[PDB]
Amino acid sequence: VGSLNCIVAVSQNMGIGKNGDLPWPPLRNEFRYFQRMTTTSSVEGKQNLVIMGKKTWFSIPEKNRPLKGRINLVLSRELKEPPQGAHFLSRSLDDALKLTEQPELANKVDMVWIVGGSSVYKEAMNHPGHLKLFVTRIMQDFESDTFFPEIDLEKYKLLPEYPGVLSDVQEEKGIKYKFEVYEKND
Ligand SMILES: NC(=O)c1ccc[n+]([C@@H]2O[C@H](COP(=O)([O-])OP(=O)(O)OC[C@H]3O[C@@H](n4cnc5c(N)ncnc54)[C@H](OP(=O)(O)O)[C@@H]3O)[C@@H](O)[C@H]2O)c1
Ligand SMILES: N[C@H]1N[C@@H](N)[C@@H]2C[C@@H](CN3CC[C@H]4CCCCC43)CC[C@@H]2N1
Repeated sequence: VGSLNCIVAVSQNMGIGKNGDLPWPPLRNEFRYFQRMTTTSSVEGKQNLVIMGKKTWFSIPEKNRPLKGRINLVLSRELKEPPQGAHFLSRSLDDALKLTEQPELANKVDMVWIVGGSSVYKEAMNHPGHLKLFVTRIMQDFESDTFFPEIDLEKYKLLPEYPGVLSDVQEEKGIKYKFEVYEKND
């Protein structure tokens, strides 16, 4: 498997969700970026793996599940099989990664993107080795009930730039946001 990456949209107050949905009104271009990042594979004939916790899967509108063109893995210690529309179920993040290594997912998957939620991020983030964080900074405060964990800037470096990622402040529905890329190697 290729690169291990995390992707998240965060408010100023570090919020990522409120009552099973996003704290802000839907930003279509933000969603378009998330689609593009997570779906594009750096290698022909391969596909990306999207790993998400159970609540994340159920918060995605049904019309949008499973995330098309990607292998959809749901994490849960309570499900007996993958939910309707999902491809794989794992009981922990290491089994999800161990499975990428089964000759089955082997060489079909180039990259694996953690798309949420809190617990999954927190864990990927402390995971050892090379990891990139694609962070959309939502430049305002939004009442949230779920939060993104602290980024340790002694380990994660903000990159000056990245191919395919706009460096300019974006604006939509009068909300300003910016895209950032962080990298770690420990
Ligand atoms: N703004 C954004 O970028 C963004 C990104 C994603 C989600 N969201 C929002 O954030 C919220 C969902 O967040 P969340 O943190 O509550 O949910 P989550 O992490 O998606 O779901 C937590 C459930 O997932 C399973 N799980 C999670 N981590 C696991 C692990 N390491 N091993 C095994 N199972 C694990 C457990 O399922 P069992 O209990 O079944 O064991 C746990 O109850 C929703 O509001 C969603 O709308 C926002
Ligand atoms: N940058 C970025 N990081 C992500 N991981 C994102 C997860 C996406 C998952 N979706 C699509 C529609 C959703 C409704 C409610 C909750 C979650 C939902 C939403 C946009 C994301 N953007």
